[PDB]
Amino acid sequence: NKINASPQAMLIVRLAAAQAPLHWQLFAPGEPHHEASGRWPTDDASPFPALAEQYPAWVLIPASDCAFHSLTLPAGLRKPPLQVAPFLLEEQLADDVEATHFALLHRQQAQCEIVAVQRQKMRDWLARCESLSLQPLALTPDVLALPWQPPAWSAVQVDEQWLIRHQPWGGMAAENVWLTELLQSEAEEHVIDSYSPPPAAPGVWREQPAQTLLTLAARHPAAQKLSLLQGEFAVR
Amino acid sequence: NKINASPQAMLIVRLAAAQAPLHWQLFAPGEPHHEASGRWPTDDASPFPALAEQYPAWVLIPASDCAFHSLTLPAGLRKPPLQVAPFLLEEQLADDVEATHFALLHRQQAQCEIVAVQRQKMRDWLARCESLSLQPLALTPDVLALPWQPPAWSAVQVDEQWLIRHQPWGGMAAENVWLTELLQSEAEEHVIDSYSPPPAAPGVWREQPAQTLLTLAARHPAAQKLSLLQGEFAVR
Repeated sequence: NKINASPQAMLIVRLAAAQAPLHWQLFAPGEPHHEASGRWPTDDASPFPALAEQYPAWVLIPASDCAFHSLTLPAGLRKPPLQVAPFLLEEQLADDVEATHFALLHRQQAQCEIVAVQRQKMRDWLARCESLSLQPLALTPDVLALPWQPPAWSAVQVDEQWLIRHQPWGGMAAENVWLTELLQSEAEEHVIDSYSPPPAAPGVWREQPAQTLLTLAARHPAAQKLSLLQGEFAVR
Repeated sequence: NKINASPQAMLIVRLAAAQAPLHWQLFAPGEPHHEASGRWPTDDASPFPALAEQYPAWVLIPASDCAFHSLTLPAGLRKPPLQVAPFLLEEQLADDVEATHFALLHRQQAQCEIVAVQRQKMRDWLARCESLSLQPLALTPDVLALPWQPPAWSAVQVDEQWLIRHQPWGGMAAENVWLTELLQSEAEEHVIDSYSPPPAAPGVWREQPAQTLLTLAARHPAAQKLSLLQGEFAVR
């Protein structure tokens, strides 16, 4: 009965610091530049500016700039999750509540999973998109584009930094040297499917045939549903 | 293991003739105007123009303006489905191939399901969206927003016209008087789940608790994946 609609062609882009060139890759099965990839800016005569005018963009941002939280909606309280979040999560925010953007990832009755990020970061990422003529269809924490095949976790490297997907609605970002501390600051050891060569770290690392983050994202379009484009950032 | 991401808030709009006011409804669970609806233009002091600036839009267009076709990609031919479509389907088009827009809905190896529509209609619908500040996230034939719960078909009325979803990748649009002919121009009789009061027509019509088209669409966000925003219409 599944419709199994044919996947949407798109330009997948990962943004991080404004100072660094972004990563991009085209997902357009059957089309001439399918799987083309690159960086921007660059001195190469890149097709990126043309692709930005021809395809919608799925934008990934760094999980290191996000915070993932669970919360319980108080019994009898009829306020929506994103109004409850700033009040309940205030003690877990580095920034003032007014300086923080919240997005809802999942809800099961009273239990909500959210992502918090600085409003200024949202503004700067979206300004960069506009300056590049990128039309974002979703804005997703990068770690949430990784496969979720529990009970194993997933991992990949992007610019030496490890992205580790350890739960359905969150993940971690770590420098190679933190893994021992992070993976053993955690309660127990785990099994990790690694899409980059495994590091010497705690846990059972299973080396998968290597794939880049943007390739993993292209194979996981459902992850587009996990998006920070909510509330004041719902639409340009 | 399912992520079951929380559904995206959006403005659902159905466009038809430029001369007719569109239908709109807000899908924004927990927010103040959730399920608000109306027409545009109107002399009511409608929230529509503000909603268009605050939420992305899912735009539905009439199935009566679309044609749904199956095709088989020739063996050994490496051309993409949307390049093969105009050549194979030429004899089934009312308009010249050059005047026709094609979109891919589904592919299973050599078998493809497409939708064909006049390029001018696409231009006019998208121009109307731009004039109204609607930012379309998808553009879907209305009949494809109906439930697909086989082996039964689905049906609902919109402005007296019946929309009947009879296959996973297509549907029909009919005036009340054509149903006898259409439902008995068909091979056999069928079971039809009707979200409007059933008409006196062939088949077994099962009256469901009544729902409007836009309400049915709001409950079926997966249908956003069935979209005419491909090729030259992939992005504004």
